[PDB]
Parts: sequence; C-alpha cells; structure tokens
Amino acid sequence: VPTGGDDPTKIAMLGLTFDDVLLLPAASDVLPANADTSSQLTKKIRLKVPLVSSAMDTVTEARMAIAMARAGGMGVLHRNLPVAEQAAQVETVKRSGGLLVGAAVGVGDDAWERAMALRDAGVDVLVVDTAHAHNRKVLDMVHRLKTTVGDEIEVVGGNVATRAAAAALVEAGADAVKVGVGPGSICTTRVVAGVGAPQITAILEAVAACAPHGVPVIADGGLQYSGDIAKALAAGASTAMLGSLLAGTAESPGELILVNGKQFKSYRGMGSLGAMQLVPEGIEGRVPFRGPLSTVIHQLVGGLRAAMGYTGSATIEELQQAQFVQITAAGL
Amino acid sequence: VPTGGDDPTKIAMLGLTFDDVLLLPAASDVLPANADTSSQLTKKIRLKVPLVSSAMDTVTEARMAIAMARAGGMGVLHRNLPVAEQAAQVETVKRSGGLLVGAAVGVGDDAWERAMALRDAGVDVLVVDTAHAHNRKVLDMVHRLKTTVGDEIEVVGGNVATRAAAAALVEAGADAVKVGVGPGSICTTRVVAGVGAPQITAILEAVAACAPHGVPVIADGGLQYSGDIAKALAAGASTAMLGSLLAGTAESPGELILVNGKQFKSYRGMGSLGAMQLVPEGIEGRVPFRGPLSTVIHQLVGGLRAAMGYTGSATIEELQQAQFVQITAAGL
Amino acid sequence: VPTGGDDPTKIAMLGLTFDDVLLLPAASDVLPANADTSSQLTKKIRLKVPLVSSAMDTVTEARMAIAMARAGGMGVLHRNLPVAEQAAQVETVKRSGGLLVGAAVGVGDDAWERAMALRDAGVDVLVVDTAHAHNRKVLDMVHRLKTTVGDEIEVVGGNVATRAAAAALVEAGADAVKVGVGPGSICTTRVVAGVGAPQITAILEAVAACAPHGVPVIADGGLQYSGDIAKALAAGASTAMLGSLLAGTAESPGELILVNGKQFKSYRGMGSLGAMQLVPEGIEGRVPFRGPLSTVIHQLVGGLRAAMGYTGSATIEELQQAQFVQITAAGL
Amino acid sequence: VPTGGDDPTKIAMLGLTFDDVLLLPAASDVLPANADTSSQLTKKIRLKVPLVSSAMDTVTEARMAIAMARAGGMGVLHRNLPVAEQAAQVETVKRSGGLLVGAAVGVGDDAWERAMALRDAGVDVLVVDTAHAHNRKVLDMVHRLKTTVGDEIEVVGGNVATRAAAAALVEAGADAVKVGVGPGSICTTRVVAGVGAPQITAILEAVAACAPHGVPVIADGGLQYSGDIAKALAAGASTAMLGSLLAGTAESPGELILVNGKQFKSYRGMGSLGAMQLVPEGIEGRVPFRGPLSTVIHQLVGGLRAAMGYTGSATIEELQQAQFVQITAAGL
Ligand SMILES: O=C(c1cccc([N+](=O)O)c1)N1CCN(S(=O)(=O)c2cccc3cnccc23)CC1
Ligand SMILES: O=C(c1cccc([N+](=O)O)c1)N1CCN(S(=O)(=O)c2cccc3cnccc23)CC1
Ligand SMILES: O=C(c1cccc([N+](=O)O)c1)N1CCN(S(=O)(=O)c2cccc3cnccc23)CC1
Ligand SMILES: O=C(c1cccc([N+](=O)O)c1)N1CCN(S(=O)(=O)c2cccc3cnccc23)CC1
Ligand SMILES: O=c1[nH]cnc2c1ncn2[C@@H]1O[C@H](COP(=O)(O)O)[C@@H](O)[C@H]1O
Ligand SMILES: O=c1[nH]cnc2c1ncn2[C@@H]1O[C@H](COP(=O)(O)O)[C@@H](O)[C@H]1O
Ligand SMILES: O=c1[nH]cnc2c1ncn2[C@@H]1O[C@H](COP(=O)(O)O)[C@@H](O)[C@H]1O
Ligand SMILES: O=c1[nH]cnc2c1ncn2[C@@H]1O[C@H](COP(=O)(O)O)[C@@H](O)[C@H]1O
Repeated sequence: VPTGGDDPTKIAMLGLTFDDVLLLPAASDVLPANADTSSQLTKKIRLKVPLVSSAMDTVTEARMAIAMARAGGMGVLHRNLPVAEQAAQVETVKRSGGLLVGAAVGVGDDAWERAMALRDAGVDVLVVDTAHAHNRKVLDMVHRLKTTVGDEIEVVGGNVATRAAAAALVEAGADAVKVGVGPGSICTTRVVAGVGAPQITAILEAVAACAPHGVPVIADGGLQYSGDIAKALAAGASTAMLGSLLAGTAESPGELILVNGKQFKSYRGMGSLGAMQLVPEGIEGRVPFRGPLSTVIHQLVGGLRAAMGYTGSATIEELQQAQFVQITAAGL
Repeated sequence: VPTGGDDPTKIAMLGLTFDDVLLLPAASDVLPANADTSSQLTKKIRLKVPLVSSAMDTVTEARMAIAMARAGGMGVLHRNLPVAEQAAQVETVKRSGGLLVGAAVGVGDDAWERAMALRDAGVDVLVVDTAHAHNRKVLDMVHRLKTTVGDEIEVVGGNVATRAAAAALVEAGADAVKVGVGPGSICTTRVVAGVGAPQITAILEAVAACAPHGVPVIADGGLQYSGDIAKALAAGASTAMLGSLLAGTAESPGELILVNGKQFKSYRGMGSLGAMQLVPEGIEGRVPFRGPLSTVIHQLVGGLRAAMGYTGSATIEELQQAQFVQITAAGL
Repeated sequence: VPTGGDDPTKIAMLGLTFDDVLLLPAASDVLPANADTSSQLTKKIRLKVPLVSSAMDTVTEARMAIAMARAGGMGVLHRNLPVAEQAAQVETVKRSGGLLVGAAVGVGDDAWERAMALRDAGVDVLVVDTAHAHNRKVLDMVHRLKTTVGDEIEVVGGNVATRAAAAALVEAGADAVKVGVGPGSICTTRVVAGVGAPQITAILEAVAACAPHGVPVIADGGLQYSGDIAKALAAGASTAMLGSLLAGTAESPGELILVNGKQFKSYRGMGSLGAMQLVPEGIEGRVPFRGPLSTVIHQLVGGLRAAMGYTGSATIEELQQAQFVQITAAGL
Repeated sequence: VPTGGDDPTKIAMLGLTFDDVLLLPAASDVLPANADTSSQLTKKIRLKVPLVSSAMDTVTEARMAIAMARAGGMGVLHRNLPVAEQAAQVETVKRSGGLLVGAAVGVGDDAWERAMALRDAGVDVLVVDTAHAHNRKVLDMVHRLKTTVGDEIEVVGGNVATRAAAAALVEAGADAVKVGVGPGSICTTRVVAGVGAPQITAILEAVAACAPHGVPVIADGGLQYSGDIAKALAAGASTAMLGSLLAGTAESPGELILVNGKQFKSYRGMGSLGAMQLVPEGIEGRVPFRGPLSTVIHQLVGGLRAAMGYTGSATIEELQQAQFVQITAAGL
C-alpha cells in the first residue's frame, strides 16, 4: 500500500470537504428567482427554505425558532436548560401562529421525560442530538420515540459520518439522518480525539444509505458560505443545519460584544467548557454581528438560487443530481 | 468511489488552475524577439497581440479601447451605461483611425436594440456577455445576431466552463467562445453560489469542443501574471481577456487613489453592489496603479515572447501544442 | 514514472503524517470513561496509560519519571549527564515506591558501563537511544543487553522509520521498537540532512514488521495534540513517547521563563548546540507553560478516551484496528 | 483525461521539488565523519566536495573562486564584465596555487573570443551558460569548444530541465549537463514566462539521459537547505551549484547592508534589471549575511555527511541510489 502497511482498507477513503469542490455549471433554463427552494426536512415535513438553525445555546431559542419558521426554515431548540423551560420555549413558538418547531433531546436519563414534555408542548420534530449516533442507546431512543409518538412527531437522529451509521439510523426508524462528526466551526473533536470525517464525503456516504430508503439527510456543520449550502445539497443532503452562519444575527441568544471597534456575538460549542458548566470538544468564540436573521437568510438563499440557476436545477431534487469538479489548494 | 458514494461521475474531474501548471521547455530555434504573437480573436479577426480588455466599467471605455487597438489587441466596451452612450464610445474609437473595437450586450429586453445601435456605430465585434451561456436565451441571441448581422460583425458568446456548453455555442454559430465561470480576481461566484471551474481545465475542455470546428477560445478571468497568458494559450486558447491586469493603467476609467502612501485605482466586478447600483457575485476592490497601458502590454507580451522562446513556439498556433508539468503546493 | 525517471521504486511511498488523517467513527458500545487505556510498553511490561516521556534533558529527570509512573505511564531518563548521576536518578525514582522507570543509553564506549550501572540501580527498561537504529553497532548493543540482562530488564531499541529497520531490531531481540526519524517538534534532521519519514506511514511500516512477532511499537515524535495519540495507536503503535507535550509541565527540568507577559519553559533537542555543548540536528526553543503533569496527562488521556468512544474501541488492542480517512490541505 | 481535454500527454508529468520529498534512512555502516564526499563535476574532474558556486555577479568573482577551490569545491566566474577582466580573474585564481576554476561564457558574438581568452588564462572548465540549452546555437557552441579545446578544458552545457534537452547536450559532447530551468531563488521565469520544471523531477529526467553516457549532472538552482544538496545528489546529480546559499558569505562580491538592525548582502538574478543594466526574469534581493565561506561550506557538507550516514552511503555514487518518500503539504 503506497501510504504504508499491507492493508488497503486501513486508510479507507479520501475525504473531501466543501472547499475541495465546486459545482459545475450545466445546461439551464432556470432563473434564480424562479427556482423552487423547497425541500424535505424529514420524510413528512417539507420546508420552503432548506435551512435549520443549530440546537445550540448561542444560536436557537424561541426568538430564533420563530424567525427561522417565518423565513421558511425551522429552528431546533437547544436542550441546555431545564425541561420545563425548553417546553415553554416550544409553546412560545406555537403561540406565534402555525409555525414549525423542533427541539433537541439527548439519551441520558432525563431524555425521555424531556421528549414527552416537548410532545405535550406541541413540538413538530424531535432531534435525538448526539455526537455519535452509531450506538445502541441512540438507536433505541430513536426507535422508541418513533414507535410511541411517531404518528404526530417526526424523529431525527444524528450525528453520523459513515454509510453504516446512517444505515443503522434508517433501520431504527429515523425520519431524517443528520450528518456531521467533527466539521463544526467551533469543533475541536478533530484535534482532541483525532476523529472526524470531511463533510462532502460524509454526506455522499450517508446519502448512499439514506436516499434508497427515502430518508432525507441534514448536513450539519462546517458550512461557512452560502455556496456551501449548494454544495451540501448537491452532494445529496436535503437540508443544511447552520450554527456559525446564524450565530451573529439579532435573533440569536446573547448580547452584542464590542472589540477593537467591531461588533460581535459570542458563539460557543455545546462541548465547550462554558456550555458544559472535563474534556471539552468545542471552543468558546465569537462571530461578526450580522444584523437581522431575515436578511442573512435572504443572502444565503440568494446564493443557493444562484447555484440552482448555474446548474439548471429547478428544484432541490434536481440540485441533488448536480456534478462537482475537485479543486487543488492553488485554486479557491 | 474513493471520495464517497457509488457514482464515479459525481466528482467528474480534477480541475487545474494556472498556478497548478508550468510550461515545459522544448527544443527551440525561436528567439523571443522574432516570435509571431498574432492570433485569432474570432474566426475572421486576427489580432497582432492576443489580448483583449474586459468589458467592465473600471477597465474599458473609449480611451482603453483605443489604446488596446493601437497596441495590437482590442477593447470590449462595457455595457453598464445607456445604449446611446455606448454607441457614442464606439464612434469615438472609430474616429481615431481604422481601429478594431468590440462591445458587450446582454440578453435582456434592451439587448437587441443595443446590438443594432452598436452595429450602426460601426462595431467590429459583438460580445454576448453573460455569466453562463449554456442557456436557450443566450444561444438564441448569438444565433439571431449571426444570422442578422453576421456578414459584417463577428459574434462572440460566453461565458462557459464546460465542453458541452462550448459545443452549444459553436452550434449556435459563435465566431468565438469565451471561457471563464468563477475565476475572475474580483469574482465571488465560487463562494456565493459554490459554482466554478478552474481555468486550465475549463480551457482544455472548451478547446476540445471548439478547435475541431475552427472556433477560437478566449480565456477570460483569473490571469494574474504574464506567464498565465502563455499558459492559457498553451492550454489551447487563442486570446486572453484581462481585467485586473489592465485596471491599474492610466487608460482605464476612474481616478487615482492614494492609500498608505501608495497609488491604486478602483477595480470592481460587474456583479458587485456598486456596479449593479441583491445578491452580489463580485467585490469592489483596488489594484496598484501601473502607468501607461502601452507599457503594461509591453511587459505582458514580453513574458509571452519569453515563453515562446522556451517552448520553441514560432507562432501562437505552435504554442497551443506545448506541454505542461503539473506542480505541487510546495513548488511555485 | 509520472514523477520522473524510469524507476518506480525511486520514490518508494507517499508518506502521511498525523495531520493527513482522521479516525473514522465506528459502531460503539464504549463509553469514554469505561475504555481500558492499558497497553504494552514492551513484550512484558503493560502500562495503565500508554504514554512515556522523552529521554531529553528538558523533559525527563527523576521528578518527571516519578510523576509519569504515578499517572500510569513511564519516564525514560535522559543520558546527557554522568553515569553516576543517571543511576542516582533511577534510585531516586525507586525510592518513591514500586514505580516503573526507564533510562536511555547510547552505543558509544561508555554505553555498556552506563547500562550496567543502571541495571545495578534497579532500572526496569533500558532504551538504546539513537537517531538511526539500522546499524550493526546498535543491533549488537540491543542483542548483548538482551542476552546479558534480558531476564530482569526489558530492552527497547530505536529509532527506526522503515519496515526493514524495525525487522532488524526484532531479529536482534528488541522487546519494543521505537519509531521516529525526523518528526520531532524540535528536529531539524529533515532540513539539515534531508532525511525523514512521515510518522503515520512510518508507524504502519514498522508495525507490519513488529506486530507479527509480538513486539510493541513506541511512536516517538511529532505528536502535537491529544488526538495524535489516538492516531498513532490506531496506526498500530502500542504507546506514544512525548517530548513537546510534556516539556511545559511543572515536573520537567528547567525554570519558568517570562516573555511578552506569557509563561514558557525551555525545550531543546538533544541534537541542538546547547545540548551537545558541530552539525546540529535540533533547535533550542520554548513551549507554553502547562501546569502540573497530572493535569496534562488527564487531558491527553481524556482525548484518547474520546477517540476510543467514537471508534468503538474497548481496549488499545481494538483501537489498533480502527480505520482512517485521508484528508486534504483544505480540511483540518 | 481527469484534468481536461482528451490528450493524456498534454500534462506530461507531476513535477516534484525538493520540499516534496525526504530521503529514507537505510541500513548503514557509514559514520558521517568517514563518508567520502568526492564526486565528478565533469567526466574528468572530481571534486573533494560536490559543490560549485553560481556564475553570478553577487556570488562568484576571484575571491569566491579561490575560497571554493580551497574548500574542495569550485567557483564558476560570472561573465557580466569585460573579457579582459574575467580572464584576469582566472589568472588571479591560478596565482593562488593549483586551484581549479571555471568560467561562464554565452553564445553571443563575443562568446568565442571570451572562451579563448579564458583558455589562454588557464581556465579548467568552461560553462556554456544559458537559460535554455536545447537550441542549435548552444549545442553548436558546446560542440565547437569540445572539438577545439576539449583535450585541455572540460565543457559544461546548460541549463536544461528535460530528458530530451539533456540528451541533446550529451550528443553535442558536453562533459557535464547543468539542470535547472526556473527553480532559482531569485528567478521569476515561472511567473513572467510561465515556464519551469520542479527540480527533483528535472534531475531525475536529466539523469535518465546523462548517466547511461557517463555524463555527470550539476543540479543548479532552488537549493535552500543543506538537506537539499543530499536530495539533489540522491535524485542522481553529481554536484550542486549554489547561488543564494553562498551569496551571504564574506567572499561573495558586494558590501554588507544593514536593515532593521540585521546584516544582509545584495543578491540579484543575472536576469534582473540591475544586472542587465527589457523583460526581466530575475529580481534584486538580499540574503542574510552568513560569515566566512569556509564555515558555510562546513555546515552544508556536514548536512550532506549526516544524510550519507542515515542512508548508508559510503560515497556519492552510493547516495545516488538512495530512495525517497514523497510527502504532503501537511508534512514538512
Ligand atoms: O445573471 C447573473 C446570474 C446569477 C445566478 C445564476 C446565473 N446563471 O446564469 O445561471 C446568472 N449574474 C449577473 C452578473 N454576473 S457577474 O458576476 O457580473 C459575471 C460577469 C461576467 C462573467 C462572469 C463569470 N463568472 C461569474 C460571474 C460573471 C453574475 C450574476
Ligand atoms: O536569454 C534569455 C531568454 C529569454 C526568453 C527565452 C529564452 N530561451 O532560451 O528560449 C531565453 N534570458 C537571459 C537570462 N536568463 S536568466 O534569468 O538570467 C537565467 C540564467 C541562468 C539560468 C536560468 C534558469 N532558468 C531561468 C533563467 C535563467 C533568462 C532570460
Ligand atoms: O458525548 C460526547 C462524547 C465524547 C466522546 C466520545 C463520544 N462518542 O459518542 O463515542 C461522545 N460529547 C458530548 C458533546 N459533544 S459536542 O462537542 O458538543 C457535539 C455536539 C453535536 C455534534 C457534534 C459533532 N461532532 C463532534 C462533536 C459534536 C462531544 C462530546
Ligand atoms: O548520531 C547522530 C547522527 C548524525 C548523522 C547521521 C546518523 N546516522 O545514524 O546515520 C546519526 N546524531 C546524534 C543525535 N541525533 S538527535 O537529533 O539528537 C535525535 C535523537 C533521537 C531521535 C532522533 C530522531 N530523528 C532525528 C534525530 C534524532 C541526531 C544526530
Ligand atoms: O462543542 C462542540 N464540538 C463539536 N461540534 C459541535 C459543538 N457544538 C455544536 N456542534 C455541532 O456544530 C454544528 C454547527 O457547526 P457550524 O455551523 O460549522 O458552526 C452544530 O449544529 C453541532 O452539530
Ligand atoms: O462581478 C463579477 N463577478 C464574477 N466575474 C466577473 C465580475 N465582473 C467581471 N467578471 C468577469 O472577470 C473577468 C476579469 O477577471 P480578472 O482578469 O481575473 O480580473 C472579466 O472579464 C469577467 O469575465
Ligand atoms: O535534537 C533533536 N533532533 C531530532 N529529534 C530529537 C532531538 N532531540 C530529541 N529528539 C527526538 O524528538 C522526540 C520528541 O518529539 P516531540 O514530542 O515532537 O517534541 C524525542 O523523543 C526524540 O525522539
Ligand atoms: O535572473 C535570473 N533568473 C532566473 N535564474 C537565474 C537568474 N540568475 C541566475 N539564475 C540561475 O539561479 C541559480 C541560483 O539559484 P539559487 O541557488 O536558488 O539562488 C543560478 O545558478 C542560475 O542558474
């Protein structure tokens, strides 16, 4: 084996990230303004805009969830707070009209009661929210939720970064599979544990397991530009989950911070010291202040629409069939 | 597939940019001073120097077009101004002698009248000027122009980045095909839409469709050094279109700007906020002030002549047969 | 041959370093807190934590060796001091309880007497400590030690970076093989001599020679993050030797240094000018002050435990069977 | 073709530079101090140290040539001065004892008289000194010199970067072939003309043409570290020519320059504006002041000796058979 040892499977693939590829233009009759950006979040739920906000305490509470839903996407409420308060945030969202909302739950001992309280509050989507879903406890939670509340609530499981893990969630009854182990902007798992999977390859692999079963893939983490949304969807994802790109908005939790004459907001991993309060797998950082959510979503969707024009994609389902060119470090 | 999924066509190629390759020296009896730098701009029009200036409002108005023609190249007048004023710029150029001039038109509702006014003003070349020519409206415009004014005016279509798109323009009747989706120095399409094609590969692909039909390729965007002109032509282009490299010259529109004791000129994408005045796909920047055009062209052509000496290319047609070595990130 | 000449063996492999790969998550029933981190240092000696401190005069003297042993690892006492003083350091360690300790010896004329004095002092492990063990003098020293004191002392030989060199040490009777030629943070061998081997490939190759003979591999040099420990072990090493990562700790030799308001400690190669006091193959530098050893080891082991959770590795022997994905320069 | 077009020969190879490879250690009985560093400069001339100084006006005049010869290498006197003065520099060198010396000549109209004056002055080596030797005028000059003064003077031709060009010089009667088109530290040919060849690949290719005819290869340009000398020789070169590495020495022409509290010397390409006094293919820069030549050579040879120890190379001829590992951008 060219890279060492005698086992060709030891280094099992070459992982590509968003920056490694560009979408190729193709024959097009599609004007950006007329593209249909709707897409499946889950088997049953279709969003007008294929974007959901991260389940993080510096990204999504009620205000963000309301704004995301009004913009045609959805928020996933974070779970770093008492069950009663999270359920109260769900009720706050539902009191602003017929707005979709999701909420994260873990697999710990309080997870089941949390899930039931969220169900009682009218949640539309439960996200079984872990760093590594290829685990019996996570698969069992997904299955139990689907068998118990599955007729009224869509159940998302994650996160995964391999075909086999995606396949396991599908078998457990997941209504969507969330992909991303290691790619988050505030993630240190790659350096702390040495574990991860570049996101374009992770999506291609997860999609290979999920698409044949009609299960949508949510691309979660590592998206830094509007163009990355188009790349994620072209790799076969049905929606993208955004943390960093939304953390600087007015609607995210937290105050405005002024450093060196510039405006920022705090953005921190849920595995950071501050969020857990230990072996942290996230950092506490800041992102530039970006103004209203509605405006940020406009620009993100605008970039997606441009990509749909260039690739001749009238719908997100067509964009999922677009082709890439791999680029070098020289090219950017 | 090593990079993910089961479809070998999903990542369809490895795209190389100028920085990824160098021209190999070959046996030579050619002195740089004696090389013939002439080349086809279009099927009928041969330039003394294989260089044309970008159709941009910080690059080419009448003064630049006149200087480019006198230097042996050509200018393409930008279309970000009223039809009457663009036609007046054509007449200004033709009043400075028997100088070649081109002018850009779009495919919007005013495009046809603009084209006819330019024809009336004596324009030699019409450039159907879009970001993505693989589209029925663009192909129809190229065809209608060729069938209507084609005996007196050469019609260029662009831009493309794939073999199939180049082939479509050829079939529509293009007299030249302009290549470049995403590579411009001021371009943000790669990050906003996630779309693009590294330019050496784009030229190789377009040439594969155009050369067998005797249609010249204009390499447009991403050229940062005189050596890139030689690389573009060796990849099979017949001319290069330059924006950034010419924007700092005396003859470009705009004033001199002084920042930190150094001289610059403004250079902005036609898809920037300022040019359109929205989802911008270009930035507004600056380039170092470079002095007279004639002098910049001297240095650019000087580099091209050096490359022709090293590669044993007596003519541009011979340079189109030169070979490359691919280099690593370490090498530069 | 694509890279030049006609000999495919001239460039014999593509060498990967830690930064070139990530560990892939796999199905897991393993909680980080419950993983078994124990591993073979040598054929007979199993450590609770698979970490040993470098035999360097800015890393390991008695205080460090004691702290490493108490933390479940081991120290290798440096040999840049008189024989009597090194033996006295061994006795200091053994007087702090039943603590494992190793000590470095060379192959020069004083090496044999040094080894015997260390034996007399109660040393558990002798490390034949060279930059290049594929040499008759080094193999002879390993063999003579194993035949003379091998029943009471485990003998480590190093360093190697190739399969053949590892095989030679195995044949000579080594109880462990230490891998690393060129990768150390303070190493300049790569630039001074132009010699080296990227560490992931070096480990894969050495393991191919050592594992079939039941000889553990110690990965020595180039580890910069806790995640690199997991990568080294997954490549097949049984323990990791750390210099830079431990040099900033309270227990390392040397004083605290204050520069620009920040705390550091000196860290220098044993091939640096200062250590030898010539053609140096190491530099004299500094590392950030890190606090107590016990705390640094906690974080390092914490990262390893996280990796074991993600990869479903209940033991280090299972982690040695984990798989990698190769990443690009874009990905990190 | 993965990189574009339908012609697999268009991008003819992947070119590696020094930074792309490391030498692999191999079984060794060689101590650095006992390696034999002697090597053929030309078919007849063997140097004690395989190093020659560049024919540049900021590197080699009489003082440098004398010091290089005393150190066991050789200087090549630059030709940017009147014939009478260059010949006088040769006589100055020969008046310091039985010291080898070379001198550069071009192929212009004064080249033949220059060569004869140098012959009359007692020069040992004539270097036909061009940027591109694959040219009838250069091959003719090499041949005419070899047929006219070849019994008393060794004739070097250069520079080349391809197998075919090297083969042409061999056929013309060259006693050595000098390799390097584009790699020099002060070279801008790669950016001005877009022409070049990464040096490890260039050496491998030239050696494939030269070694079977017993013609030594001089690796000229791009060497930045002592380790690069070992890499160049292992790729099959017999000597290395150094510009930048020797330009900072006391013996080079030019004065000491003080900027920002640090000492430098001017170092400029022979294709720079200043040297020619136009389309320059070199820059005028500076290098850190390095002290006496003898000391710099000691360190360079020291690194080479280290490499010979690691690779088990008793002689330069053995080092020419050593193997490489290719490294990634991550590895350094
Ligand atoms: O009409 C569009 C547009 C937007 C989205 C999709 C689309 N399409 O065709 O499917 C078309 N635009 C107008 C202006 N351009 S541009 O930035 O100014 C520009 C001009 C010329 C050469 C380009 C080469 N590559 C990039 C962009 C270039 C981009 C946006
Ligand atoms: O005669 C030419 C010239 C120009 C253009 C083409 C050409 N040719 O041969 O086809 C020849 N020049 C004179 C001086 N050189 S140089 O920069 O000084 C220089 C000198 C020696 C080693 C070189 C190694 N690679 C790069 C350049 C080097 C370049 C320009
Ligand atoms: O439970 C664990 C843990 C630790 C070690 C091993 C392990 N396991 O499953 O085998 C699990 N953690 C809790 C929180 N996360 S996280 O950083 O906050 C985080 C959250 C969501 C998405 C992630 C995507 N990739 C990285 C980390 C992400 C990491 C640590
Ligand atoms: O004996 C030599 C030497 C020199 C040249 C050739 C040679 N040989 O064996 O063929 C041997 N040295 C003494 C000390 N080392 S070291 O820098 O301190 C050092 C120590 C331990 C681990 C190393 C891992 N890779 C690099 C160097 C390391 C290098 C120089
Ligand atoms: O602390 C952490 N470490 C690693 N990943 C995290 C952490 N917190 C959240 N994440 C994940 O990172 C995603 C956001 O990534 P981003 O959009 O690149 O900032 C989130 O949706 C999570 O999947
Ligand atoms: O706003 C923009 N976004 C992307 N491409 C542009 C824009 N404006 C002009 N271009 C193209 O970029 C070319 C100039 O590229 P440059 O020479 O690299 O600066 C122009 O000829 C256009 O093809
Ligand atoms: O001077 C030196 N040059 C090269 N390698 C050294 C030197 N001194 C120690 N080493 C090796 O570098 C290892 C530490 O590497 P680090 O953990 O990356 O800092 C040590 O265990 C040695 O194997
Ligand atoms: O102006 C120049 N442009 C390109 N190459 C040059 C020039 N002047 C000298 N050279 C070559 O560069 C070599 C020195 O390269 P260096 O050792 O990397 O600095 C010289 O021996 C020449 O072969």
